[PDB]
Amino acid sequence: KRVTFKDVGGAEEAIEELKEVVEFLKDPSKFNRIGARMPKGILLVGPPGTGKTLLARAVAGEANVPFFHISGSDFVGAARVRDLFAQAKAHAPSIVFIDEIDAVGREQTLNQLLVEMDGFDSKEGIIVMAATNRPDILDPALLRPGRFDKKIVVDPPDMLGRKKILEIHTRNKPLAEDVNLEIIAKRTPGFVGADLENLVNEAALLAAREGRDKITMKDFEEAIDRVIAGPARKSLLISPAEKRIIAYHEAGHAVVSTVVPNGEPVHRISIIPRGYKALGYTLHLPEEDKYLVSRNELLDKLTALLGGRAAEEVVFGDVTSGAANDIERATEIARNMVSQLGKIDEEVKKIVTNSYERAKEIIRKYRKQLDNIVEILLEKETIEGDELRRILSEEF
Amino acid sequence: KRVTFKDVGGAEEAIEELKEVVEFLKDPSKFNRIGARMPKGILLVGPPGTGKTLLARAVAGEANVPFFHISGSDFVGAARVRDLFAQAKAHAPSIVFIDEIDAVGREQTLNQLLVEMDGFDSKEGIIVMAATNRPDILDPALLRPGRFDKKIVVDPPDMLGRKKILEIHTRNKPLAEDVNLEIIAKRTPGFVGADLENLVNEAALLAAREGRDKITMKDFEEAIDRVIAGPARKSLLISPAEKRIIAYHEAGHAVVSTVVPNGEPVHRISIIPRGYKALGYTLHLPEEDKYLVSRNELLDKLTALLGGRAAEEVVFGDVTSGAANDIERATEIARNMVSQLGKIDEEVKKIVTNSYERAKEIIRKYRKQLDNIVEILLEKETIEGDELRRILSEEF
Ligand SMILES: Nc1ncnc2c1ncn2[C@@H]1O[C@H](COP(=O)(O)OP(=O)(O)OP(=O)(O)O)[C@@H](O)[C@H]1O
Ligand SMILES: Nc1ncnc2c1ncn2[C@@H]1O[C@H](COP(=O)(O)OP(=O)(O)OP(=O)(O)O)[C@@H](O)[C@H]1O
Ligand SMILES: [Mg+2]
Ligand SMILES: [Mg+2]
Ligand SMILES: [Zn+2]
Ligand SMILES: [Zn+2]
Repeated sequence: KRVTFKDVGGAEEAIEELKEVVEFLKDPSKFNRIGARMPKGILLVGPPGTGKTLLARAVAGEANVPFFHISGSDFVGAARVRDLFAQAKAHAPSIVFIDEIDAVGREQTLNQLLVEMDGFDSKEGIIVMAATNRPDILDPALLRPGRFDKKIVVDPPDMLGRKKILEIHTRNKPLAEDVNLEIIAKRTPGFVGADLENLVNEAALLAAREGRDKITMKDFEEAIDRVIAGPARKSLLISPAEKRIIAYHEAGHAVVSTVVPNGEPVHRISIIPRGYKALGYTLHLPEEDKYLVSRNELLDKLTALLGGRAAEEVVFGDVTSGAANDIERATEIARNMVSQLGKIDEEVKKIVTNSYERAKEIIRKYRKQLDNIVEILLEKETIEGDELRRILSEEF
Repeated sequence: KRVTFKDVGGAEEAIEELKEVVEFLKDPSKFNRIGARMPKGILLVGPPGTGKTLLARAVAGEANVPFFHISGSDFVGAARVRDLFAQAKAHAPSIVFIDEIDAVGREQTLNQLLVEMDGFDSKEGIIVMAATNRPDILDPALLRPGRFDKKIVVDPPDMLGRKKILEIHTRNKPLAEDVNLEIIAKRTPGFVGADLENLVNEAALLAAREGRDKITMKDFEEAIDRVIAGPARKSLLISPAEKRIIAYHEAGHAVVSTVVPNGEPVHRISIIPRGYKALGYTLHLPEEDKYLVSRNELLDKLTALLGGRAAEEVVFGDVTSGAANDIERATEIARNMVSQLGKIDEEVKKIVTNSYERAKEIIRKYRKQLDNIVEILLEKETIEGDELRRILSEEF
């Protein structure tokens, strides 16, 4: 089946980057006449079920061009790669898609792919795309310049994104007048596009088992309970008890960074992760992103990175998986500070311990402001620039 | 012979799930007009003699449709599979049944089955069913989406279920006025539907050997002794001595989980296993079922899982087969906690040992409450929601 950008919801930022590829594929001549050089390969990274293959298919749908694809789980391998690239050259504008590239990047198959990437002319209108959910185990040879040197991140949907996906999959189904798609969206935090599609099918089965010809609000609410438990369960959602712990963790980062003189501005607070760092990806990039290395700005960065872990210990006396990654990142930052700013393992241990104590004292103070932010975050699920600026000014 | 749902006892939950299949088979048009998608295959799992084939036959009995079946123990194989599916297509609504699928899922026969599953149209009213008692040795290719993606569990009967099965097989037999079917049910813990059917035949043989024309209560009691011992024995039952050990094991889980702050609520206690986890099945599912991973809730889960093993050691100084599986599951949970929460084998060993000591101290205390629950469990064999809530409130 053919799909376009109208079948995708909650991927505005990813779709923005992919518009240039469609323009290049529709008319390569406009890029060549001014010496604009397009990348040879593009990589999509994200959690399973977020719609990476759907975006690749929609890109080919928007620009009416052929679509040659292969899957890395099916891996004779060297000969299959040769056939795919030969077919794409016979048709001037085309797309080559490689799904699950982590399962193949056995040594002979990878070598053939490297030879093919260097052997085709980009000015003919040929692009190569790939997708994976384990970007940190890829062979470093694939990420060198001239081969797969562009990355795009696909994120889980938020409240507004979930409601848009539900409308897409119910546009050809009869619904009653008591169905409220916004209430259903508010009750499925943590779901992805694949879980929402399966939920709609379960609600239709409950109505057909009784011979009715319309889906009611009661069918949707009973479907949620059936997909999260039992011998055949498909989805996981965030319970009210787990939501309080997550709200305190996120609010701890914002409070500490707003107090330290060298802290960075805060633009958004949410219950759902958005950034690639928030998803646990390093992307083969250095941790340091500043031209100058100074002691004062490095200590403030360490203290703000431990704010989420300090809030859990002071309010609950617990520790989660997210707080364990924060302490691991801080330990490697303190290791580079000793060698650049002037027995070694004992010095690194002292730097981390001092910063942790500093963050805890800041949490004990201002404890009234931390509680106020959590209450608002538990009823809206997200606060962003303009509304967040006013809130942060009333407090502090 | 034709059978319906009136010939099945003690399978209410399984029968509830199968009602939708009958409705689909009776009129597929009502499902297609609202875009409801039915599964292609259904799998039945349970211990031998629990009535998996009887349910498959009753499903075809309830909805007057053909019934094409084959057995996996009889396995030319590829040609036999082709014939079965071709026959089912010539008749619009039909059922395809594959018994003992574990004996066939040699490589050519399995490949043909995969091709057939993808080649038929579900909207015509065709469903495929299978059964097995070794679900953990099936080929992973059979459980992928679009082929055998729904599972139903069949459980051994309880006291009330055993009495219903006895009435079904004595409805065409002359009985005396001193026969009490409820007393017979109380004296056969551990029997399945196949054992109860054979018991009724033995009682009739004892009456015919004396020329009588009615079965008495004495015939039933002598039949029990004949089927559990001798050169030709058929059944196994739980003796009074083995019942005390099992009662203490089950009560240990409930006492520990009621004390830990993060423990889960207890809804039912019984001598007969009910869940798929209690039957020793993993079903190819991940052990973790929570969105958030925290240290406090993981330690409480480990302690409550070792409560049954702690009660056996403190009261009897023994260990059973069930307690050996609990320690194996706990070891794999502690292995994922080290990698996610921050020489490795030595750390895993310490986590399990600390939790075991915690459970034993809880058992030593509250030992008076543990004894009280065992006495009630030895005279009713099962306690459930409303009656259990009151009992747990009087204690503790
Ligand atoms: N944003 C979305 N809008 C609408 N449907 C979506 C969206 N994201 C996912 N889906 C649904 O998810 C289904 C499966 O998604 P897709 O095949 O793209 O998975 P994926 O992200 O590649 O997963 P994996 O990592 O497991 O391969 C698609 O059929 C589509 O119906
Ligand atoms: N719930 C029940 N009610 C009545 N009879 C039952 C029940 N369960 C089993 N039986 C009796 O058990 C006999 C054998 O059961 P069945 O053929 O369904 O075995 P099964 O569960 O498929 O066993 P296996 O795993 O050994 O193949 C049936 O003839 C039926 O008389
Ligand atoms: Mg995919
Ligand atoms: Mg059988
Ligand atoms: Zn954090
Ligand atoms: Zn146990």
